[PDB]
Amino acid sequence: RRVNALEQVVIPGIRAQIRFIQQVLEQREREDTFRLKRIKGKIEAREAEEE
Amino acid sequence: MIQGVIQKIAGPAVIAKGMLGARMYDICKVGEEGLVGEIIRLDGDTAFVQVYEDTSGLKVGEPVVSTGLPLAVELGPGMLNGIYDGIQRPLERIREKTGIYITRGVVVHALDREKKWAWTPMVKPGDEVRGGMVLGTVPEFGFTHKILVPPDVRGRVKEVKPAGEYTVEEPVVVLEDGTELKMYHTWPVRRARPVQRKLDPNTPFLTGMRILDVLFPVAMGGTAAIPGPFGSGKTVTQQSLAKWSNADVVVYVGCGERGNEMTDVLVEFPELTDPKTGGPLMHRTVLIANTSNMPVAAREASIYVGVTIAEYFRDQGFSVALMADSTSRWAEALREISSRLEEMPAEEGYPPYLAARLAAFYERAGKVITLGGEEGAVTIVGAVSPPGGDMSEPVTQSTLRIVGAFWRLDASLAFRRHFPAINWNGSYSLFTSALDPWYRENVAEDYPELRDAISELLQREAGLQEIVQLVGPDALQDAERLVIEVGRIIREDFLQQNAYHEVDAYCSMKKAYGIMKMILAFYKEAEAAIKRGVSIDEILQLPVLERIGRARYVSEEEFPAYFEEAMKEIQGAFKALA
Amino acid sequence: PVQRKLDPNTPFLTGMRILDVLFPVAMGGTAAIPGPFGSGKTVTQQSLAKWSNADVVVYVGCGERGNEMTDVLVEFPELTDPKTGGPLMHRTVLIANTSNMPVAAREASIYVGVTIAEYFRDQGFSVALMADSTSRWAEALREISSRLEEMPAEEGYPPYLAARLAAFYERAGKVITLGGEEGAVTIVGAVSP
Amino acid sequence: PVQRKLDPNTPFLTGMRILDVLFPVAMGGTAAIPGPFGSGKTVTQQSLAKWSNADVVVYVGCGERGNEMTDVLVEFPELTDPKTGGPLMHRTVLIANTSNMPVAAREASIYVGVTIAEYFRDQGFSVALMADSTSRWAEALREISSRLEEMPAEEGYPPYLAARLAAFYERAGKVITLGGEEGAVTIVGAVSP
Amino acid sequence: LLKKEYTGITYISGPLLFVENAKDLAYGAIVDIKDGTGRVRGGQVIEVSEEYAVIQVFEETTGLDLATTSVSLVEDVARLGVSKEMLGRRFNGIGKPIDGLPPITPEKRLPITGLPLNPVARRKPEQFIQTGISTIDVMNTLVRGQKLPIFSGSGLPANEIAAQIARQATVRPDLSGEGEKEEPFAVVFAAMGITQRELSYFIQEFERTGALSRSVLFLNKADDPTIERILTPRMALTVAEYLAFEHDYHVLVILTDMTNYCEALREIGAAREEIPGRRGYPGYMYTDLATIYERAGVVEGKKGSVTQIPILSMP
Amino acid sequence: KKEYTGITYISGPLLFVENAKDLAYGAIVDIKDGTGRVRGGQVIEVSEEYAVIQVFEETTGLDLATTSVSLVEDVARLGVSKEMLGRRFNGIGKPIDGLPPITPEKRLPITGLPLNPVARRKPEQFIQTGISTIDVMNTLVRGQKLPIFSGSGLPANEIAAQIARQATVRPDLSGEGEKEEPFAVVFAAMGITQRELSYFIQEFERTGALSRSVLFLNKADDPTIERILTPRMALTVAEYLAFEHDYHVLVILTDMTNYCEALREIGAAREEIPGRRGYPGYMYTDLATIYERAGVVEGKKGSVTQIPILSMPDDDRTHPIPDLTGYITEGQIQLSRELHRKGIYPPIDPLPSLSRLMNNGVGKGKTREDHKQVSDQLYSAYANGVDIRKLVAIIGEDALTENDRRYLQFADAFERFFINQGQQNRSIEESLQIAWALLSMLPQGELKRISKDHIGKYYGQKLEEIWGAP
Ligand SMILES: Nc1ncnc2c1ncn2[C@@H]1O[C@H](COP(=O)(O)OP(=O)(O)OP(=O)(O)O)[C@@H](O)[C@H]1O
Ligand SMILES: Nc1ncnc2c1ncn2[C@@H]1O[C@H](COP(=O)(O)OP(=O)(O)OP(=O)(O)O)[C@@H](O)[C@H]1O
Ligand SMILES: Nc1ncnc2c1ncn2[C@@H]1O[C@H](COP(=O)(O)OP(=O)(O)O)[C@@H](O)[C@H]1O
Ligand SMILES: [Mg+2]
Ligand SMILES: [Mg+2]
Ligand SMILES: [Mg+2]
Repeated sequence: RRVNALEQVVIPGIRAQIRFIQQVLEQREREDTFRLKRIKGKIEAREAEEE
Repeated sequence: MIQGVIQKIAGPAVIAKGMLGARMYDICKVGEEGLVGEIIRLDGDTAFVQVYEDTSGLKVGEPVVSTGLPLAVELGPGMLNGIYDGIQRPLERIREKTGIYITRGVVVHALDREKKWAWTPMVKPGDEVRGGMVLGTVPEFGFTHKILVPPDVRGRVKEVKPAGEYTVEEPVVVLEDGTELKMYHTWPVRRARPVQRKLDPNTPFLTGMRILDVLFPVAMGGTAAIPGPFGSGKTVTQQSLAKWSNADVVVYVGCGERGNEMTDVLVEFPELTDPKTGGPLMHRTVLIANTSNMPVAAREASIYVGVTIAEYFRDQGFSVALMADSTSRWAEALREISSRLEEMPAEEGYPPYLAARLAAFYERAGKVITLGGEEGAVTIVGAVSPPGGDMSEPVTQSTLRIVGAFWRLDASLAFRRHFPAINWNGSYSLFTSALDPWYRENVAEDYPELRDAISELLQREAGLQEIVQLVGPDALQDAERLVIEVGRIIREDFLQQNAYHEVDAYCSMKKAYGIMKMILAFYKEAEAAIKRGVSIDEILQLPVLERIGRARYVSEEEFPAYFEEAMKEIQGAFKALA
Repeated sequence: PVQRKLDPNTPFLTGMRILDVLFPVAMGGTAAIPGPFGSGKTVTQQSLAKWSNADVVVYVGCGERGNEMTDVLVEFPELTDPKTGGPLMHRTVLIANTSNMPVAAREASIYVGVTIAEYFRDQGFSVALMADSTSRWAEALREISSRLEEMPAEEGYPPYLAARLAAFYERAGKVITLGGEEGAVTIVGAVSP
Repeated sequence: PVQRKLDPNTPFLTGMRILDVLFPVAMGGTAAIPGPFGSGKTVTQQSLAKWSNADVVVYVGCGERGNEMTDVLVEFPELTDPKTGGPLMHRTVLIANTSNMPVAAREASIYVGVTIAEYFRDQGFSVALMADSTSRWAEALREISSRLEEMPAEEGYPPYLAARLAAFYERAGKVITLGGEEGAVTIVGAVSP
Repeated sequence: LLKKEYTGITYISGPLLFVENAKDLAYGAIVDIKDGTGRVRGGQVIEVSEEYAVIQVFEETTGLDLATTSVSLVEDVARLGVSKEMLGRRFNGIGKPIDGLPPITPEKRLPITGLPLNPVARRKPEQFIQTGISTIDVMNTLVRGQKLPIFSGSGLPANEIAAQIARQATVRPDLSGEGEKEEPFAVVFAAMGITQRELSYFIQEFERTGALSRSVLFLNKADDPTIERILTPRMALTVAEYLAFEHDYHVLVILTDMTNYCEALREIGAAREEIPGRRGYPGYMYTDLATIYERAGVVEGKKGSVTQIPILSMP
Repeated sequence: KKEYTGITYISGPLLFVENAKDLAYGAIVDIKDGTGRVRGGQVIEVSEEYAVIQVFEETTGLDLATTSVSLVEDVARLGVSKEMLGRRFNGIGKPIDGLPPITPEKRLPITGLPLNPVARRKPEQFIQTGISTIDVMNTLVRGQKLPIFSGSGLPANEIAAQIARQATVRPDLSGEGEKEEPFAVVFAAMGITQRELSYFIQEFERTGALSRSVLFLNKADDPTIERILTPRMALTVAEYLAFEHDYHVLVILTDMTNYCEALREIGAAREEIPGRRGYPGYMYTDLATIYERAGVVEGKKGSVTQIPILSMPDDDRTHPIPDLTGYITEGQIQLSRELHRKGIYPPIDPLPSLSRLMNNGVGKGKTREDHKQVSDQLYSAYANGVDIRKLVAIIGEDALTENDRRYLQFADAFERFFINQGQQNRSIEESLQIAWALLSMLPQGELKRISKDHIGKYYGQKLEEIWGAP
């Protein structure tokens, strides 16, 4: 009973939690990349005001 | 062509000015040293050129010259027995003229310009020519290299050179329009070659490996993938496919692997022999080799060159098998290239167009009717290496959506010295239905039913693992111990193979059919004797059982007498002593 | 404008046992009902529209299916309201903006519905307002902010989303109108996470 | 400048059992104590200031509360030096920069503390340097780089943060001074992730 | 009408090119791009201003240059020619035949985007459809005018279920009474990102059954340019709406895989530098998906209907 | 000669100079100010209007009125000779041992050229390191790239010093004995502290190991561009020695994590968009340009062997730095914190360790013929014993069978004697003898992986030899 309980309840919940945390971290990384791209564009556009 | 000068250098990115007229994705020779690169963005009078190699030492004001063509390969005689990099540079001639180091700015040609060939014309003046027709034939090792008109050229024949010795650079046929046709032509590596019509695959790709071509077959022109965690026997299987398959031409592609692994394949291949002819194996193979430190553009474009060469050899009318090794490395190179272009990633840092590229690579396979009116086929087998063995990795997910066969490996069977270590539960094939008429018309009329019966017997063994995991393997009843024993026999004498023995490396379909018949007959007679009542230890001791084990090592032309002898022996022992 | 606001002290009878006994809502309160797809938000809101004791019901179909509005338009004239005995559609006002309509009109529909509900409050009636989805309004705000190229806060949403949501929900409550009468507005908004 | 460096062969006794037994720190070494809020970094560093065997103790309150500096200012004159026998405040130098004080002075506080600690090393003493939090230094650097409009590194910090952190920790060590004497500086730095 | 050409190309990068002096280019129009070799590509205006217009290209931009390239105007609104004789034909997902038959003659030219249906003009879907599958018709019965998707897996037989439903779909006008009449039926089939093997299997099943005589196929292969995957379901729904609401046909629309459509939408959106959503997909994917599924239903005062059965696989 | 004075912008580590189109990209410059100090710089962008220079160290005293810039060298070069054996360098070639600089036989660029894949040959000869868990179970072959994985507190530096101090070739096992083989060690340390520097200097000076070694030592407070340049200089010296004087060099890189962090800082300073987890997108290629300079060349007698050492940031094998190193290198050696906390040095865990080129180096003619089967049997027996030891604590020792207790004794005897060797230097014969002594505690017939000819020759020896001084 203990073996079946572990293999049928405990492991899949931990796997789902791991997947959820990975998705959240990846989304935050993508948002950071977008922000850095925007401010790089701003920096490049600043120098072109008067050449 | 368009000439320009350097305006700004920043790492691999170079901005050139005065390049009005240059075209997108052209190939440019940057600087006085001769470095090459693509054009990725046009802007006013300037052009953004991204150099492949190191740009250290360059200066502002150096000339930039555009070749006027995109990335392409030279297709013609001399590609066989050759070793090439990701952008079709012959490595043997580079070593001969430079040494042990590959210096930047080296200039070589894909085809040797000084070797003479015996030209045999097959046309006369006044003939009409369209794309794909045959101009003439040229002997090359064991083949007749058909000289083909490029697919984009049509017209009328004006003058034909007579039979003699010429190089690839000399025209052999000149059209009335003024077009001069040589022995070779160039084709962009990113654009597919045209065909008359794609056919339906119904003939098997004889791998020679028993489990593959019996349980999970792949047809001619089909596609297959073979993933696996770390060392599971991938390289041995692909080189066994290279040796023992029925493909006329083999194209091996190494996408950015370790240097010692490239050394292994570059040294061991020139010693093997072709089973079809008895000559060297390299007389029918083309090798594309890239190490990890080679430029990322060549590693990214490595697979397209190989698939273009395979399409050319298909267009000549042959049957080609293309082995792409570790497409995950190609995906990593693609990710790096996308990272250098500042693109927003998707999934685990991959570009959002990965599935489109993987579909574009795998869709080129298939059995077609060529433009010259002949049959041809390209078969693709691509190895994948997920990082942790997880099959949810995006490259594996994208590959699984399009492959017709899926051979999954694991090192657990490698622990037990069980080779090939194919998971017979997780693997599957979608070519089983279409290949059955060929099997029944050419191997045996009862091959599919027997194969399904053996698959069911293998399935019945797996369902008892929930009993043997708690109760010991000896405390079972007769009807379960018998199927467990026959499953062990099947695993250790039919789903196991070695390729270092002469009479076992290449397994014909009749041989496998005979072994399967012996196993099924043994199981049926054992079950019938168990019905009559007998001790099961006697079943695990009878001497006829060893003939199943010793049916693997009979010679292929010696097999039928052995099979009949076993079929008459088995009827004797089980009726009297049981 | 209003004169004063009063403490809510009479229940809003919805006709459902679990919502009336265990988790009640008053005559000037606000309620939120979030759930995944197929949970039953729309059925609950339509049952509230059918069976509640409010005098006037204003239903705001912000960014949802068109069949859910046709069902209301067809079945309501054949039903009877609980307190006057007339047709059920004679006390209902529908604001419909389906999912395939222009996106920028989703934001205006909420304000139009809440303004109409406030107008009926000033006459002394008790008005119940049902917003079918506020996440679609949030999506429209995100689209507008993306067109304006503003820096997002979280999940692409503009940083002023909470202020807009608080300004919408604060219009509910039991008041004493400028004419000296008593009125009430209750807001039940559904969230689709 | 110094003359030469020396191997660490003498413990820095802190009076705490787990630190002095299981995880020793030498006289010229460095240590770090990170943890969340309310875990005991400030109490540990104050105990190190009270009970260690250092001749001079320099305490740097980079971006922390003012109540703790008031506690140090009040309690320390009433205590006794373990080895000198006099008041404990006669061997301590405090450098204070609270959280409401201006942001740009935190790096100056860190550098002033480490320079004073280096000065007391040149006279032949063994000095202990306590940094209350080095994360506020990085936060100040991020705040300044926000106005500089630089290209930030990971988590918004400037790219040169690691060089500054390395250059701060390398000043510690057991040296031979220019005058021929022998002194050492030991650095303990708390991190607030 | 006589054509007008622009040569003021000032910037090409990736899938975007900028055209100078493009005042008379309408928003969302369809353009034709020609280069020095005479090859013609497709494109759509996505942003227009006083200084330049921005055009995204339907395929790869190789071979383009700022000297010889010219851009012409095809039409201000993308339209498709439709006719009743399309029953039994095959198309590639852009409107061109692939069975080798001569092209059809357009009865009408309709906008492929469509228009939203007035909620007043709708009516309640109230007719049962017999699918021939027991677990559907009893517990999850399909009503004429419903959009009922199928949530599949990565190794589950969804295509076979769809083919069986398309073979066995009937109207059964006996039990609720209805008209008790022989009623026309049609099936519009659209496939996005399909492979060669599945294409052969689908055409073989349709030919062996005999249901091809009352069907229209919009088949888009996986090697086609990705824009043709985007426009594929819109043309199928345009044809279905035309048939149902101008000829009283009860059409059935089957969409083979929406996952390929979503991945193509993400790839297109990432090339225009837009803020991503939950898993890198664009934030407006709800509206884009809604503009497809909302074109089904029934209309008060008319006899026809549209029923959609999309098939998608859960990763 | 010529000097540029048109400085127009100074901020952080960068400065802009106008009218500097004569400067080649990637060149090395000198920055001189009014106070007489001279700083070095490297050009990272060249344009028609200005050029961008990244400055080594800080930019404290600079100003826009008196600063001047002069070119030094177009391509970064290193002057090499055979006198470098026994010298210490700071990472850019400057001596730091107080000895005068060498006279260069040649000057070579530090950026490498790729080896032609058709010019390499298969590795077939092993290197004796003196550590049993490496020499027997995870044998190191000449021409192999074998990384070592460690944690924050594990003794990686001590292991590196011991391996550099003890390693040698064994020609006497190679056929009839061959002859004298030149051997050398190239030691490159990046981002080390003062304590590690003093420890390394003392260790290499206290036994004469400095007489055959070259040291490239870059400190933690040194400029980061020197940390970038250090491994390329070390590999340039190694390649020159190996392929011009037939040496058998052994390159040890102390911390690749510091190199990766310096690469991240350099990429951030040049305004490049990072890739996964903030690391640069070209980290794979940059790491490949360092690892793939090792190997053995057909037609030559020399070789290059690399032992990279990297610390996993959170003991996570999914971090990009351990992940990318696995794809390029052949195998790994993993240190275990459990064996370290249990008092066992060196704390090498054999179960997660792997060498992928071991089968080409073991066997007769180059070592003893019983190498592979002994290693396999040891691995299997240890794998059984570690699980039996965990089952014991639940079910008790009396509930076991006899072979279970035999394996239980074998596991801890193995851990106590084979691994925990301390500062010993064991030849391959000593390690094989100890391995056969440990296997003798197992009964005959339990050794399934060993042929009976070896069992009839080596079985049955007592363990009390190493017991004299463990
Ligand atoms: N109170 C109820 N009694 C009976 N059936 C119910 C009830 N609530 C929901 N259902 C059933 O569940 C379904 C849920 O549909 P509904 O439109 O209410 O869901 P939803 O959560 O609003 O969905 P969506 O997010 O897709 O708009 C109903 O169609 C009905 O079949
Ligand atoms: N060694 C100790 N003995 C007894 N109590 C302790 C000890 N260390 C901490 N505490 C208790 O825990 C509390 C932790 O507060 P403290 O000021 O030490 O936190 P901190 O980790 O320095 O946090 P901050 O990030 O706010 O500076 C103390 O106020 C005290 O009540
Ligand atoms: N058909 C076979 N016959 C004999 N040996 C095999 C066969 N298949 C696999 N092996 C063994 O499996 C091992 C796997 O080696 P390799 O292919 O290098 O692994 P990988 O390529 O997965 O890292 C080989 O040493 C080989 O001896
Ligand atoms: Mg392999
Ligand atoms: Mg709803
Ligand atoms: Mg505190």
